[PDB]
Parts: sequence; C-alpha cells; structure tokens
Amino acid sequence: GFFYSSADQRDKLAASERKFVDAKLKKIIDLKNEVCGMDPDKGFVIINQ
Amino acid sequence: GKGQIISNINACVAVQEALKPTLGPLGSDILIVTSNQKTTISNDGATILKLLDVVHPAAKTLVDISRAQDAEVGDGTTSVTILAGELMKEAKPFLEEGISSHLIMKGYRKAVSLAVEKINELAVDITSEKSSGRELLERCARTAMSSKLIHNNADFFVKMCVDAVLSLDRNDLDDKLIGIKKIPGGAMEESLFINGVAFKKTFSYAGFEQQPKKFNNPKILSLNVELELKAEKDNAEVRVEHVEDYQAIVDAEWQLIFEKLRQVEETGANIVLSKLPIGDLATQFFADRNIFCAGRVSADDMNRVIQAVGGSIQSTTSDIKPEHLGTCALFEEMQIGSERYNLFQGCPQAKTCTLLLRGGAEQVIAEVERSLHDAIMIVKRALQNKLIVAGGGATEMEVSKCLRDYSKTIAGKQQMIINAFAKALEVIPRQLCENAGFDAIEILNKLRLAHSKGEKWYGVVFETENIGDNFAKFVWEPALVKINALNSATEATNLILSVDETITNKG
Amino acid sequence: QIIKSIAAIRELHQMCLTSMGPCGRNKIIVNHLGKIIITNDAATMLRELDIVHPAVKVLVMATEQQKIDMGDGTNLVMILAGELLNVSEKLISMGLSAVEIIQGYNMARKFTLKELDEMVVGEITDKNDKNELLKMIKPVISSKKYGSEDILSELVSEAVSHVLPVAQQAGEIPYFNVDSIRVVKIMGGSLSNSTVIKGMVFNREPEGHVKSLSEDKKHKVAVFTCPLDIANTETKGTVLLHNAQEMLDFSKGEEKQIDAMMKEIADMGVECIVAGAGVGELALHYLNRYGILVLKVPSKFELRRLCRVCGATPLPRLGAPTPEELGLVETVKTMEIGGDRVTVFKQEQGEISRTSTIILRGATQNNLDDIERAIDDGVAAVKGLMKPSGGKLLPGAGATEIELISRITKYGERTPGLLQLAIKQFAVAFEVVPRTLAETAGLDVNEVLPNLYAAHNVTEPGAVKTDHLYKGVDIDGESDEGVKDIREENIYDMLATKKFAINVATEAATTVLSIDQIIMAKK
Repeated sequence: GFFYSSADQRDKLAASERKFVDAKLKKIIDLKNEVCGMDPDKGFVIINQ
Repeated sequence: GKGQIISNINACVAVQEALKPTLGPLGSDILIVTSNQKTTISNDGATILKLLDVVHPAAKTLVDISRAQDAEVGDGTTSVTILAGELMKEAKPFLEEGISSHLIMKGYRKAVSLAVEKINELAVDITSEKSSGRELLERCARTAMSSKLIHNNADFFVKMCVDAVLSLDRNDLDDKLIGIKKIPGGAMEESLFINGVAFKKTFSYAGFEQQPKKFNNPKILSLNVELELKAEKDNAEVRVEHVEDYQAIVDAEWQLIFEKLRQVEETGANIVLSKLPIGDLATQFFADRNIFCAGRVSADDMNRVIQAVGGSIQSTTSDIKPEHLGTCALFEEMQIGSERYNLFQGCPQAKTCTLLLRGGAEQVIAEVERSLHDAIMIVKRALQNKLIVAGGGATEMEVSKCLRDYSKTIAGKQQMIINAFAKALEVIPRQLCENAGFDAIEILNKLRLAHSKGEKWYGVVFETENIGDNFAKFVWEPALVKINALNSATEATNLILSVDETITNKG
Repeated sequence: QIIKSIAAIRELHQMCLTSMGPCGRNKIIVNHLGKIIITNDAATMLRELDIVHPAVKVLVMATEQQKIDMGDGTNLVMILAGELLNVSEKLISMGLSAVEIIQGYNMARKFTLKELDEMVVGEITDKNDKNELLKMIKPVISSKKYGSEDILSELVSEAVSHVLPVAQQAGEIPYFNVDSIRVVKIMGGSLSNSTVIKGMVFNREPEGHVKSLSEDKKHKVAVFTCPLDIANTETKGTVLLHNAQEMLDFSKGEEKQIDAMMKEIADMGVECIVAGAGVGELALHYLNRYGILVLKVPSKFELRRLCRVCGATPLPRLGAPTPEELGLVETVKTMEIGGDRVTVFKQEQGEISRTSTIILRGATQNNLDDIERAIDDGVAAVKGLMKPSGGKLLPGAGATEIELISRITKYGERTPGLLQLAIKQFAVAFEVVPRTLAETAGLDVNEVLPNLYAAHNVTEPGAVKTDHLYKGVDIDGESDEGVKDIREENIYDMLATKKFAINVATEAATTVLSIDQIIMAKK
C-alpha cells in the first residue's frame, strides 16, 4: 500500500513502481541508436498492442 | 400553407380579447383559476399572461414579449399585447387578396421608424417651469386616484404617497421597496405613513400586556435556530426499572438551553426576529430586559430588516458579532382591528418603507392598494425621466395622423399597409372609452374634429365624457414606454407572420 | 409508385423553399422537452423532426454533407434536389426509363463543373484583414435576421482574425478550428453593445470574496479534476462511522488537512484554482485569506480547449501543484455582461490563443438562438478558404443560376442522342432558385423572371462579353424599378460551396429516382 503523510511523499512511493517501466524503455531507445542511429531516412516504430 | 396562418390570427385575437377589458385604470378585471386552486385577479397584462401558460407558439410569443416589457420598462404590458395582436386582424383580409405578409412586415419597419422620431418631438422637458418641488409629484398622484372611491379621501392619501418616494434615493427607485400591509376595519382617512418596515403579526400565543409600544433605542439581531427545546420530528426512549430512580429521570433537559443564554445576554439585543415561529418558552425575561420578540414572521419581511438597520443572520449564538446590531428612532404598536401591528420608525439607513392602509373591508382595500400602484409608477418615473409625453389618447391619435400624410408620398403596397397600421392604432383609445363606460363611436368622431386644427395635445377626459386637452387633466406618461411599445409589438408580430406552418412534436 | 415518392417530398418541398433568402419564412418546431426551437438552417430542423420515410432521409443525409463538410448550402441542396424530382415527371410520363434520366444528369454534371472554372473572375488573396474578410463572411451571415448583417459582420470578421495565427508561405499546417469559437448569450442589453474578446467568457458566479485578481501579467492558474476534499489514501481509505469519538476527528481533521494543502499552493504564487467538480464548503473559507480566485467549470468539454489557451494541465490527484502543469494568463477581471456581474477571461498580447468569444446581448431569447447559430455557420466557411478553391468566387443571389442556363441549352443541341431531353430539363430545374426569391420578397412571379432573361441575354457585335453579367435577383422594396449589381453589397456565393453542392444535389435525386419499390412495416 501507499502510506504518505504529505502529498510530496506520495511521489516517492509512486515512482518506485514506475521504475519497472522506465527500466525497459532504456533498452528500447538504445536499439534505435545501435543500428542506423544517425543514418538518414531511418525510423523506429513501436506497435505496442 | 395559408390554413395555419389563419389559425394563428384567431389565436392572437383570443389572447387579445382577455386583455381588452383590463386596459385602463377603470377597466374590468379578469378571473383566472390556476391549477393550484388559488384565486388570482389582476388587471396587469404581465401577471395575466404568466398564469395562462398557453401551449400555442404564437400565443406564447405574446406572453414572452410581455415579460420583456415588464423587465426593461415595467409599464404597458397590457397595451403592448393589444397593439401587437391588432396587426393580426388588419393583415387578415390582406392575405386573401394576394398580398404577402412580408411586404406587410416591411411596411411596419418604416412606419415605426417614423413614429419614434415624432415621439421625441412631442416630448418637452420641463422641471421648474410653472411648477414647484412639492406640488410637482402631488398633482401626478391625483390623476390616477380620480374616478375612484378614494377621490374624497385622496387629499390625505397623496401626502403619504409623496413621502414614500422622497424617503428613498432618487437615483435608484423600485416599486418593491415600498411595502403595504392591509389593516382590516377602521376609517380610511385615519391611515398613517411609516418610515420603517412592518409585518402581519400572525403570532397568537399568550404573554401579552407587556413589551409596550414605547421603545427608546432597541437593538435588532436576527435569529436562525429555534429557542424552544420541543423536538417536532425525532425523539428518544430510555427507561429504567428502579422505583426510586423515577424521580430525577423526569427532570433535566432545559438546563442545556442555558448555554445559549450568556452568549445572547452579553450582546444586549432588544429585538428578536427569526424566519421560524418563536416558541412559548420565554416571553418574560426579554420584557424584563426591555427586549422585544415577535414570532411567526414571513421570510419576505426578514430581508427588509437587514437592509434597514444593517443586521446580519448568524446560525448559532457563538460567533454573532456585536457590530451587526442596529437601532431605530422610535417604535409604535397599534391594536386597531383587534390585532396588534408591530412597526419600526425612524431608521436613517432603511432602504425600504411601509405604508399602512385602512378601510371598511379587506376586499375594499385590495382595490385601493392596487389603484395606488398605478400612481406610484407615475410619481417614480417623474424624477427618473425628465422627458414626458401627453397620454390619455393625446399621443396615440397623432401617431396615426402623421402616418396618413406620409403615406400619400409613398407609392406601392406600402401605402395601404401604413394606413392599416395607422388604423390599428385606434384600438388603444377604443377600449379605454368602452371600459370606462363612454361611447367609443361618438368620441372617435368628435375627437378627430379638434385633432385636425393643428394642436397635437388633445386627449380624452376620463372623468366626464368630452373632448379636450389632458394638460389640464395632469395626465403624464414617460417617453420610454411609447417608444418601446412600438418596437416590442412589431417584433412580436413579425415573428408570427413569418411562420406559415406550425409543427409540434409530442414526446 | 415513383410518383408517390415524389409527391411525399413535394409536400415537404415548399418547406425548404422558404428557408434560403432573407425574405423567406421559418417553421416553428416544438421539441420533445417542451421548448420552442426555431432556426433558419434546415440541417438543424431535420434532426429534431422525426420522419420514418426513408425517401426523405436521402435528402436529410445529403443535407448533413452541407452542414458538416461546408458552412453554407444546407438550404440550397434541398431546393435543387427537390426540383429535380418535379421536372423528371415529364420524362416519366413520356415513357422514358430512369436510366437515361440518371445518365442525363451525369453527362450534364461534368459539363456544369467544367464551366465553373470560367465563372470565377476575382480571387480572394486571403489577406485576413478586418475589411477584407467582410466580403466572404457577409453572404454567409445573411439570409437570417435581415437588417442586422451590418453590425454582426464586424463581430465575426474580428474573431476569425484572432483565431488564425500569423504565418506566411505555409499551407500544409491547418490553422482555423471550428470548436475553438464559442458564443455566449445573456438576456438584456442591445446589439450595439457587442464586442470581440479573446478567450472564453465565464458567466458563473465567483463563489468567493475575491472578484478578480490584480493587473500583473501571467497569472498562475491551476486546473484540478479531483474535487476539493480531505487528503485520503489511493489504496482503500474508506471513511466510516462507528463510535461518536471518531466524529470529532472527522470535522476537525478536514479543517487542518485542507488548510495545509491550500498553504503549499499559495506559497508557489498560484492565484487561481480551477475545480471541474463540486467544491466543498470548508474550502471556500481558506481561499479568501490566501487571495485565491474561486473558479468552477462543471462542463468537461471546455477543459480540453482550456489547455491550449492558458497552458494549464488537469491533475487527477490533489495536493501536488506541479509547476509544469500550471498555466499563465495576463488579465483576469470581472465585468457586467447583460446586467449581471461575471468574471471575464481574456489577455492582451503574449501567449497568443486561438480561442475567441463573441458576446451577444438582446431582450428576446429566441432571437439570440438564431444569431448564435449563424456565427457557427459563418466561421465554418473559414475552413473552405484554404487551398482547395478557397479564393475563387462566383456571383450569387440568382446571378449564376440564370447565366448557367444559356450555357446548358447550348450543349443540348450539340450532343446528339436521347440525352437532349435530359439536358434541356437540367437547365429548367435551376429556375426554382430565382422564383422562390421573388415570391418570398412579395414581388410578382411574372415580373422578376422576364427581367432576368433580358438582362443576361443581349446582342453584342463581338466575341468579348460586355455590360454586366452580375445581375441578380433584387429584393426591391425601395429605389424605383429594376435590379442592381450584387457586387455593390459584396454578396456572392463561394465556389467551394456551389461546386460541392452540385455533386450532392445530383446524388440526392439519383437515389430517389433509382428506387422503384419500397417495403416497410407498420410502426
């Protein structure tokens, strides 16, 4: 559960569960720059059903 | 097609027919039975049309335009519908002849535009010329009071009516600010004027013979909660089986009410008023402290107390502030009519007043109270607007006269349309003579005689049947009513004639 | 059976004939909620009317194409499609199949659309000037509330210029938005008191002792979606009543928590708090001492358009005044509009916004409905001012409909085959537009019609046309006799409105003529 005395303390506990998503996004953005990152006429599209 | 247009013509005449006898101070009154089963009788077209609630769209337009006439102006709600509905009858034979209603509506825009210009020419600004300050408003009150049962006692009634308007700021005046409380029984000439506010005093409970009518400087404080401890809704049940304990289990409640004493006692308010009826608990201790209390007071009279001494309404007795109190100069209470009447006098900050009326019966005063409202609007609009026009048939005849001469220079269908609009202006003076008993046929022929001699001020005498000038009759009307009446009647008529087919969906 | 489908529409055909034009007539339609609603636009009236006839729905769906995709031509498509069914009765009586009737309109459609490129003389430069926008907006606002088109023209032309941002040589990115312009109406006042303000006027009471903020620029505005209440826990956190000892902690608890949340917001400098939901009683007492204006927006539709004006962002939680979600507004004041004190929302220069509001005043409540709906139809024509033939124009008020008759009859004898009967009847169907303008204006049918033919048909010894082809249908009722140039009043029909209406009018009458049988059930 989320136990916070003030509204500022809620963002500390809420961001702890958000680190799981941000950790996977760091590996996705690295794939774009790994293969043809700076090459022109290139793109990276995420489906994400 | 044209079938629904004809149906809309008779719909406006049916609504107009109800307002014809109500035109004029001497006109007849209409009786309408609301679904609430309450008897309502009024000669003012606004209240009449608001209680009908007609589903017909064109008939509702005449009702909606009456509210706009009462909002921006407030006078002439009866005549604006009669004038608007008269155009429906004049345009009825024109539809069968092949003339379209669009050219008829076009002729009204040019006729009203030329009529408004003639209104400013007939309005002459006069203030101090051949008139004094006191006699200006007194001569206007006797005009509406003429041909009435109060004409003999009108000498004392005008003095009380002028003081009601002068007691308020001449920049902002309202008819709702002057209150009137009917007193059953007594002589009519014995009525007096009151500077403050009064109420009906429906409180029948005991504890009389105290709180005399002579006060020095009582303090006024509003009350919210109830002083009595009796619970009307909820309750409680607690019972013990001990024999000796039956003694004290009947005893102590009201001791809790003592908590609200010291808070009120230290304030020193000598007037106790509330929107709820004051109970039977303490009628005495207030009289020992020279504190007055009156229960069963309507909520409408409580708002006037705040605007009088500058009071305030607080829920509890804790946070009540001492500066919210107020005092009057003198108090007076009269027992005339087998009923006590409480009233305040000498309030310098009062934004409202109260005028008491006495008579033989309650139904007699109802005709006197409503006849005074017509005189108040004449006195109120005198100081507000300095531009006045001659009424009582004077202005109504000349507006129709000028349109006959200007139509001679106009060619096409607009000539007969303006002449029809000029003929439609004769319905206003007609009903005024028929409702007053005078013959409308003889006056219509005789009034047009001197009307062609070059004088535009000739009116119709409402006392004795004759033709003459209303300037000596002291009949005055403001210019804002005559200008807005032609615009409201034309706009309401143009919307009905522009709709050929009426569609109503049920759901 | 094909005649019964036309006769059912012919009974409703005269209803739309009186719609278009300033001298026409309007129909009163009582809504199912017990409210009288009347308007000139036919697309609005067809939505309120309940008609189970599918043949009528063909013209209703075709009318929605004029209302949605365009800002004008809703009344024109009903007149053109209704006349094509009447003129087709002559071909059906002669024994002509519906194939050549439909094929005749398709061949005449390509001939009409091709000549529209030569009907354009002047082209709008899209200067977006206050005086230049009065040419396109005036004919769209016209044919409703005749006589008020002069004052109402300056209100729309000034509001559209505020919505369009400043840019040059870029036509790829759209600019104008239809929903960004909201019109308000308040009973009382007059027409001359109207003005143009940049923003969304709020008619709600201030609800608090603070009527307006100061004159400092960039007022911090916070938009809170969650209503004002005591801070709770997202997980469970249900408050229940058991013992009277907890009752004292419920009232005293809300006083300390709400006051603590409002203190952290006022320390950052936020002078305005926007709550989309209801506001508690205890929250209004703390906002008076901190000098924070109370503003409530019960309509959730205005919250999305507010983010593009002030810049604030809605917060689903409460108590977290994030500075990145805060907006800035230069001027917040309180003025009297229509007789009541209301809080006005506007700005001056910085933070250019595309949202504008045209304030209207009047005594009649029904007249304010048509003017409000006319502005929405007037600004909708701004979308048609873009690259797809937005600058091209053609003379209206009966000038083009009569001139196209001479071109259609010339191609009738040129094209051999059975199509000659459909081409001649195709030009006759355009004579209904000038005829309805003369009937609604009180003019005789035998007068205006022969005068229009003699004006557009002359003998000129030369190839280049002379005199004036701009002669329209004059309302008369003034001057002496004859007609006058329609270009003098700057009234014309935009090509994007007329050209798109032809394709809709042909497809509307094609479906009716192609259906020879209908089968329904009793309802």
